[PDB]
Order: sequence, then C-alpha cells, then structure tokens
Amino acid sequence: KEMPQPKTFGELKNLPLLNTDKPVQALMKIADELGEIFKFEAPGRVTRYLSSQRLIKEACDESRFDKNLSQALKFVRDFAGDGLTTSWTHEKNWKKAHNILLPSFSQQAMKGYHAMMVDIAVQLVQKWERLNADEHIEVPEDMTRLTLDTIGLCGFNYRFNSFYRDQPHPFITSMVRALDEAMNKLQRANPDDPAYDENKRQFQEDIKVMNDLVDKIIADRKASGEQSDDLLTHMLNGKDPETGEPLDDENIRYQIITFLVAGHEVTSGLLSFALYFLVKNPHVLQKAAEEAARVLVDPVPSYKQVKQLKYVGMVLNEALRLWPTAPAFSLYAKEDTVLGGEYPLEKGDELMVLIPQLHRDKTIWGDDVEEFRPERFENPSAIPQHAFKPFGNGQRACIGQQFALHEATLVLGMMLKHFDFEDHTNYELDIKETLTLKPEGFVVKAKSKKIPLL
Ligand code: HEM
Ligand SMILES: O=C(CCCCCn1ccnc1)N[C@@H](Cc1ccccc1)C(=O)O
Repeated sequence: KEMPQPKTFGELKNLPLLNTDKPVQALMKIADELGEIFKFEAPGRVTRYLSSQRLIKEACDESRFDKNLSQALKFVRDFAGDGLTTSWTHEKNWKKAHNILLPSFSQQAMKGYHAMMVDIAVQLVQKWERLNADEHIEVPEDMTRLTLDTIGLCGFNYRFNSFYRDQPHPFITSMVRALDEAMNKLQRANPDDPAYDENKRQFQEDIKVMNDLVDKIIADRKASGEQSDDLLTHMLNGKDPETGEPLDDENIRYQIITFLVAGHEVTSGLLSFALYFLVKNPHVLQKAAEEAARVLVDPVPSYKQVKQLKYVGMVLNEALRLWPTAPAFSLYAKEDTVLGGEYPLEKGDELMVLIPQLHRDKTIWGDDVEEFRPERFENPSAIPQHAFKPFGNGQRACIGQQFALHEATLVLGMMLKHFDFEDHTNYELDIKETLTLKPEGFVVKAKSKKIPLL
C-alpha cells in the first residue's frame, strides 16, 4: 500500500503544517482525514504518523522498534542532556540511570514520598478553603503549583513555595523559556535566519541558569551530608547493579532537570483535564465524590487509602485517554520490517505514535469515543494490547508513571472530599499546546464542604 500524505508547500514539503498554534490538534485532524498512517516530510526529515491500534501494536514490539528522539526531544536534549527522557537506549548513561532509579519510582517507593505529597496537597486545599465567596480558581495555574512543588520536595527536598507567590521561581522562568524555544524551533521555516539570533542567545543563557542552579543544589547536598529520602539521595548513593557504577554529578544534574520538566506541566495537565471532565460530567463527578467520601475517612489520606480510590484512578485514566499530556512519541525500525503487512520499512525509518488519535480508535473503544466514561477502565484485561499508551512503551516507558498517578489520585481525592465544584463560566475547552497540553483559561468555583483537616 502507498501511504497518504497531507498537502505540501513545494520545497518545504509538509513543514508549514506545523507552523500553527495547535500542532497536535492539527495532526489529529489530518489523521481523521487520511486514516491510520500518513507520511510527513520536511527538509531533511521523513516520518510516518500512526493512529490505529492495529499498527501501533506492531510498533510497540521492542524487538523491531526502539525509541527515537523526535526533533522536539533533540532540542530538549540541549538542556536535559543525557537525562533519561532525552537519552538513546544505546547510551551507557540510559541503562545505568534506568537501573539505578527504577526502585526510587516503584509503587513501594511511593510509600516514602506519600507524606511529602500530602504536605503540598494540604496547601492546595487550604488555599481553596481560604478564598472569599466571590472568587474563583485558575485550575491549570494551581495544579502546576501543586505538581511543581511536589516534585521539588520529593526530588531534592527543595520548597519552591509556589502557593506563596505569583512570580515563578528563577529556575522555572528559564526552564519554561527553554521549552518555549525548543517548540519554536520546530515551527521555523528558516531557522538559520539572523532574526533568531537573540532567541539563540537567550536559549544559551537559560541553559547556563538551569545548570548553575541545579549544580549548586547537588554541591550543597554533598556538603551537608544529610540523607533525606528524596531522589537526590538515591542518585548520590545508588550503584548500577550491572556496571557497578554510580551516576556522575553531571548526569545527576540532567536527571534533576528532567524530573522538573516532567513534574511541571505534563502532570498538572492531567489534573486540569480530569477536573475539566468531572465538572462537564456531573454524574461522573458525583460517583467520584461518593468514593472519596467513603474512602478518605481520616483528616489526611494515608498511602493505603489512596490505593483504594479505584474510581478516581479510572477518572484519571479516562482523562489520559482523551487528552494524554505527553501526546506523542517516536520510534525507529531496528531492521527492515513490514508494518501491518502492507507498509515496508527500511532499517532506520522513523514512526510517530499520535497518542490522542490512537485513543480514539473506534474499533477498540466503540462509537462513543468522545464521551467521558471512566468505567472503560474497570478491567485492564478487557483492553486490547497497546490500545492505551499515555505513558509510552516498553523499557522506555515513563519511569514516573506511579509517581504521577499517586500524586494525582491523592489530590483529586482530597479535592472531591472537600469541595463541591461549579463550572460557573460554562467554560469552552481551549487546549493550549506547548510540548504538552492543557486547558487554557479553565476556571471553577469551589464551595467548601467544611470538613476539617485536623
Ligand atoms: C501524567 C503525567 C505524565 C505523563 C502522561 C508522562 C508521559 C511520558 C511518556 C509518554 C514517556 C515516553 C516518552 C518517549 O517515548 O519519548 C515518558 C517518559 C519519561 N517520563 Fe513521564 N509522564 C508523566 C509524568 C512524569 C513524572 C511525574 C516523571 C518524574 C518525576 C516522569 C519522568 C519520565 C522519564 C524520566 C521518562 C523517560 C524514561 C526513560 O526513557 O527511561 N514523567 N513519560
Ligand atoms: O509530532 C510531533 C508532536 C510532539 C512530539 C514531541 C513532544 N513531546 C510530547 C511528549 N513529550 C515530548 N513532533 C515532531 C514534529 C516534527 C515532525 C516532522 C518534522 C519536524 C517536526 C517532532 O518533534 O519531531
């Protein structure tokens, strides 16, 4: 089969289609038009966007395909270095860091982080308890305060104190601006044009800011000798069972930057979308609120109670189905192979997995794919293989999946226990795209149920 291709712009091929405010949603519309696979060409680049479970289940075969760094990840590597997400699988630092960090990210390690996650979750609840009657909540803004603070505390015992300020932390200003520059280079038809020279100068200054601030955090911890149960201690003390080597200080810095990128808007996007879908689906909200009240019987949730918030876990998975906040990942063929029995690929050929479109495959989910129905996730054995991939695939899957879902389940549970919510503006969904997705301008009113935290 010859695969389709969207409209072209002469020598720029398909590249101008990405010069738009919402490229992921633009790619989803192209997929709707062209189907489960289409070719996408730019100067010096060819990739193929996959959207059906039929083809993606083959792409997830790790004997045939390995993780590729998309152009986006290549630009993020300019400041995330060989941290886990921007490393190639064959780089020595990928497997070393993966072996060392896996026990820090397990379901068992979440027991150790739980107290710190509660610390920040309680600050969010108290903020909302303290609003006056006429005020509202800026949802993505507050969810990002929560997730940033949680990863700072669990990551290296650092308090960003986001609920005490309007103006972001200096590290975050550079990190957000670096991510902004990474996404902007994707959309430049002529990136060598001198009008981008201070953009490039600014990008180099932001890299130096992040590096110096994180390096000081590491030097300060080594100097004090204190042993906290955070990711920094584990990286300073851990040894890779295979090579027997610890991480070096440069790589630890890259891992910290990587966790901070991941724990910022990618996780807060999930909480924002989940609350959006709950207020748009009051019957689902009521069921989740009933579970929260039945399970969260103590003033602050325990680790074990968060594990019992099963329906809230389903709400979060259904929010990830519709708007996965890391919406794509890239693969390359390790050898010549045939995809779906119709599309021959040569060694090195690249694939993009378009996750939001995969998650709308009507042959998997039925006709009602656009509806928010957490009950789809009652039994993971009833979901076909590779139909649901919001955390990536295989050995390159998200190491932070348990962390993100524990944090999100805890805080959504507390939110549902402590407040009734009003969609007071009848908010129209507007998905702002960076390298992640979020519902821009989403606002609600939260009326306290006046249940104490003591
Ligand atoms: C809802 C929240 C999150 C989602 C949807 C998400 C999604 C993803 C996805 C799709 C990948 C694979 C990327 C690729 O194949 O190119 C990935 C990898 C990764 N994520 Fe997450 N993530 C989330 C939260 C987090 C958190 C909270 C952390 C750490 C604190 C984290 C750390 C990582 C790392 C280190 C990798 C690379 C793992 C490796 O390649 O060995 N993520 N994530
Ligand atoms: O399709 C995408 C969407 C974004 C994927 C990477 C962003 N993200 C998501 C989760 N974690 C990182 N990105 C391609 C775009 C592109 C295609 C062809 C030529 C140039 C650019 C890429 O970045 O290579």
